[PDB]
Amino acid sequence: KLANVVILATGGTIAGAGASAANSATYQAAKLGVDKLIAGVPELADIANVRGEQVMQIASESISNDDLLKLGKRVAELAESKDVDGIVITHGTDTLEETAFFLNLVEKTDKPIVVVGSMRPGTAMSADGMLNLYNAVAVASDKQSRGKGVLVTMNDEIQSGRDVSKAVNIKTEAFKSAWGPMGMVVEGKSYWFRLPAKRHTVNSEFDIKQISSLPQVDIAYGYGNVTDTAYKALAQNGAKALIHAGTGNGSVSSRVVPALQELRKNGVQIIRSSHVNQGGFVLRNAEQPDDKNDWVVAHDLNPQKARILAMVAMTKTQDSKELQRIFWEY
Amino acid sequence: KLANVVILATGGTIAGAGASAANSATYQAAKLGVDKLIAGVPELADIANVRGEQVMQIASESISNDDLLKLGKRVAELAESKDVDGIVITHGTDTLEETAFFLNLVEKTDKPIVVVGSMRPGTAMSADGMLNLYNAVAVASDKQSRGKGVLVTMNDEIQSGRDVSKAVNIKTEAFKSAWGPMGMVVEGKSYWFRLPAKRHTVNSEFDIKQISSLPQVDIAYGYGNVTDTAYKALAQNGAKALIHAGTGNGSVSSRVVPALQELRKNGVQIIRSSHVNQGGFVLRNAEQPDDKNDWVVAHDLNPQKARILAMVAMTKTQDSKELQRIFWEY
Amino acid sequence: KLANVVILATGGTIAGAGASAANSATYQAAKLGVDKLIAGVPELADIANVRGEQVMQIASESISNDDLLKLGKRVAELAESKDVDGIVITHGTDTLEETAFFLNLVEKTDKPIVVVGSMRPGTAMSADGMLNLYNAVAVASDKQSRGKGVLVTMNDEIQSGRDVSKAVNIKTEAFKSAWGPMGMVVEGKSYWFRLPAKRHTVNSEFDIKQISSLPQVDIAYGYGNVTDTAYKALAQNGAKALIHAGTGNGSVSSRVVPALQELRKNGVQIIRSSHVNQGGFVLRNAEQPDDKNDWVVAHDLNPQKARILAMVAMTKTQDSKELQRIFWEY
Amino acid sequence: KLANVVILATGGTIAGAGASAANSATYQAAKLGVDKLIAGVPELADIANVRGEQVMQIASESISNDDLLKLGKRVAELAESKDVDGIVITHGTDTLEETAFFLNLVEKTDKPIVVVGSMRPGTAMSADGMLNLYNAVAVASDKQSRGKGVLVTMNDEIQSGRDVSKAVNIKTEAFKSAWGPMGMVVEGKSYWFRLPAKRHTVNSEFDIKQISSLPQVDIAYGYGNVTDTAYKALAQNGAKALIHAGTGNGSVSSRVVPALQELRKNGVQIIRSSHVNQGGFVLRNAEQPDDKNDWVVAHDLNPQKARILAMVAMTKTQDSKELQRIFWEY
Repeated sequence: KLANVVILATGGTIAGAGASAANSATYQAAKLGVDKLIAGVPELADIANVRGEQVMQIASESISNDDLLKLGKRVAELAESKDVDGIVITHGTDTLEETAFFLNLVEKTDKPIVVVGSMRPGTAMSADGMLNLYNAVAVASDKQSRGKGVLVTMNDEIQSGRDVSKAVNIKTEAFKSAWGPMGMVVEGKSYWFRLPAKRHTVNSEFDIKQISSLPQVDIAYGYGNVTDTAYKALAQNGAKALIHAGTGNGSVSSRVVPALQELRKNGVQIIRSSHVNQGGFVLRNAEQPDDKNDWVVAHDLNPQKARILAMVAMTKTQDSKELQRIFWEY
Repeated sequence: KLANVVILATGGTIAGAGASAANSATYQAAKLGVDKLIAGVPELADIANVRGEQVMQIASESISNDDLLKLGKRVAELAESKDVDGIVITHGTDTLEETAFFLNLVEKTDKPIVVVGSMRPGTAMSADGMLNLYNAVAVASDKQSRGKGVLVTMNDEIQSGRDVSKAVNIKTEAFKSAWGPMGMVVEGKSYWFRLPAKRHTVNSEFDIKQISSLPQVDIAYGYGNVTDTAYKALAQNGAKALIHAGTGNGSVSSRVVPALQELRKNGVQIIRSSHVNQGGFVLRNAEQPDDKNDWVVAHDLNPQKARILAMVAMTKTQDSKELQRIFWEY
Repeated sequence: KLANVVILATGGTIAGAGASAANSATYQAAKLGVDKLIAGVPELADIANVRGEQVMQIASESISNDDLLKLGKRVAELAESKDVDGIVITHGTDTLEETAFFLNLVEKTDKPIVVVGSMRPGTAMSADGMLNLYNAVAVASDKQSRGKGVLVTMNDEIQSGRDVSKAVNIKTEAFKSAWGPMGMVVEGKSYWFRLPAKRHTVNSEFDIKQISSLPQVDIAYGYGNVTDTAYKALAQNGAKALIHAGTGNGSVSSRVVPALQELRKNGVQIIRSSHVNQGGFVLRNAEQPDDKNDWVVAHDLNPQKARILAMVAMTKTQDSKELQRIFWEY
Repeated sequence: KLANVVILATGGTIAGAGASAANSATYQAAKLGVDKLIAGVPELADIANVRGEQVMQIASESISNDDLLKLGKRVAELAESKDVDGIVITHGTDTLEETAFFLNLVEKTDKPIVVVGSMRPGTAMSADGMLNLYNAVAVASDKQSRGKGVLVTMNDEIQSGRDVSKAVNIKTEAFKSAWGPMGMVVEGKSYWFRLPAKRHTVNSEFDIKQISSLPQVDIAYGYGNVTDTAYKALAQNGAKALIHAGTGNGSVSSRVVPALQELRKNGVQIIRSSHVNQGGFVLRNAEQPDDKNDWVVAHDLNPQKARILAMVAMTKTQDSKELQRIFWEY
């Protein structure tokens, strides 16, 4: 008996088209409906009972918080159904890593949730999307996937939705984690080498069923001669937390520290992330006196991931010590 | 006869101190004077005739354009001296990559220029600074380094100052290039495997000797639910170019495109970079219609590198086609 | 109330000495006794109650099966002692990955076992051994290390002894896993990101206490124009299994297949590994008909790791199906 | 207008076929003839005037020295023709890296030579071979390729034939170099970032036009408890040089040193390579006294590359000092 998998389509390159077969990089995203994606991979019927829903049809660089809530809530309804064994979400690659981490935090289900895209449109020579979709459905239909948290199945890899990131442009090996792939998927079969250590899905303190709005969180970049301008402007326009994408170990310019102190006193959470994204993490109290300033370090999380965690966390708490525990457990 | 090498100290972890030998990650930067650094490595006298100058004493996260120009002008004066064969700059790691690329663009000399730092302070157990500085002096004294552009000598590697970046936090292998190390330095000897392809130093059309001050350039991040606020605020407070650190292939939110069109119409250069920094590059006319909008793509350059090239380039031209040529040649 | 950690010294570069501080790569291994190593890191007193035993004093490229067994039996005795909370083994880097996998398979304990070396001798500028040994003792004394299997703590990383390998020559970042580091160790503290998925230590079917001597297993290389000569010679001088370090996916030359069929018919196990060691795995029945020939694939395990597992597996079974199961579970 | 490109087919996965579309890893190699290969990519006619020759039809794991010589001599004949601008060789991936280095050493032409394969057969879902072949023909027709030495064009990359290696099994990003890709190929266009440093093609002292036979060279592996058996057997069966694939920095067991000394006195060249293939190199006189023993180190070259260079080099010299020079220049 085959697993019941639902594919939730959101758009992306995987649903895209280029003018010619040699257009692997210049294309229009989000053109094909979910039923055309499914019919494009007839071998899906060999591995699962598949049906599709069009949740939205967007280029993922323009995704909104409202899109995330709509998708999170539809994933929760499907996961609660006895007729659903696994869920695949087809997604643009640009913000795939943000959606995957979001769902990893707010979906309290051990049913497999797989997020997948492609780096080339389905019209291109050697398009990667067909096999990525096949692999996603294979992983969503595998008992081995239960309880593993949200997964991403590109480039024959099983990556954790927590810490996989789009790290390489153009190439099909775009998605990498500092902590490695957890497995590989080859000819429909899953091979596992690592397990998640961080809190996710069924062991998460967050639940999409209790979230009807997300706090506004924005991101400012650190660099030589940076000023406090972007930090102040983002807060003046409603940011409840600022993710600092610092140089090095979340380092803050002497030009910017005084603004961040004023902003924290005014209730803006200050979360130190970095643009040093291949490995390591940001250490509390090392580059800045986080205890004295009541700031938070983002640990290993890149700025756009730290934004996702901060927004979900701030649905429940504004206690900077609780936010720091969250950044250490998820 | 030994080469004459001048060490220009600017501060950094390499000049830093922690409370104990176990403090490899929690330290105070820019505590030690250049004569103490040099005395810390008595083996330097075996490979070169070294002297030191204290140009500044900063944590590199707080570097300014004024600091870049002071260093750049001092490097120029020493490069013009018949008494100088090579130059080493000791620098904090957080913005080392920005200074190294700046010097690569504006120093019209074939004399070796090496930028070096340490990931651990010199007080730490297994501190990396001593052998990194030894290696920097060895490479700056090597005839094989002439004409290779600015080099970075950490982790026993010879990296190009153009495209090396701080990519891994905490670990001594922090500095990586998408295009690989060009060589290694072991037991004072240099071993080469690749040469630079891009324009630098003697073949650059730019010269520090004509630059009195640099154009203001700022960087805004792209992520889910990003708005145009940072972009507009940075331009309102003097930015002559904005580096867009986009998702994926320099992608721009539909919420942000109209602001960037209006800023370009009002004379602000719009340069599409990305936070996808491990490999690939941003392709002109793929994610956005750069020709229609008169925008520029940053090619493979990460945001902070793209800011440095934009500043130097804009001392010569306001023509977006010329800027694009420069982003494809340097 | 500090953990009791025993350091078992076996030699290596970490116990080595070079002629001068600039000799990071040219040195004599296995010169310093364990008490000098310990006394070289006085900070060890802050984190554990440490004592040293000299098990052997070798360059690890010359390790024998007799040496492995001697170390494995002494590790078992110490693990069984109420007075020992954790075990550190100082080792040459060349075969560290072999010893670490061996102990992971045969030590039926959840007490931390850490194997550590250095890429530079302790006489070198910026020697890595001091912080590597401090980190090893910190990890061996950490409650988070219990039940995680054998760990390798170099370059500030917590690597699984199963699949970490010496992958980079010269540099301190020598040890890598295809499946990523599991964690990091910074300023004595362990930060975890992944858990092991494969069988080890307390959940292993193997136990050093029943092993009197290991079976002879040898390795032969695959390359253009390779012949059957090495395979036949190693079997003629005692090999009970042959690890084939094939090109690609364990591929075998048409000039070698007949010899390996004859060797299997005569009772020699044939295990297909590869020299493609940065990622992926060898797939059963893909490049060769393993079912028809009664051969075994080594999965993701490199040749020298596959040898270790074959030796341990063959103390229990001669059944090629059971050997394949073992290659898929460990 | 268009370049004249000749495709020399040798077999491999790129010419392979599997049972179904989801057979990406289980296929039969070397099934499709060159004229079907070319007809499978109708877009080639947009970028070049292409014609095909079937040079051989083999699984590359079974390649012989006679095969290399036949291919090398055909390439020379086509290079010398005014009607050929560029050459593409379709090849199995298992020994692609060996053929690419061989042609880099012996083809004294500045005309582009590109070697290309695929990791999935052309019958498979999301097969990589079509775009790989398009890119190879694009690179072979590009003026930027002239004088760059032999290139390998997989995974959107331009890799040097010298030091690209099959490093990852299964995945399309299989081919990696320690020293980085030199460029990328995207939508038919070549983007360069590095140049070669080592001797090749027109600056090679070697020429296929003067080579009618290749000395027999074989490879033995180093590991724990290794003996001299494989070394002695390989030399007894005609090896004129032995590539030692050592642990670490080409290290040799104390149980193998005396055999290698006796073999060197008997005229067998001893070349120390390693199975440490992700970075670094084997340093002369470090792990063994190469001057005293008259041995050679393979520098950064992996064992199968070192075999190719030794075979070519020993067409000209058996002076160990000249061979070492060649291992330091090529």
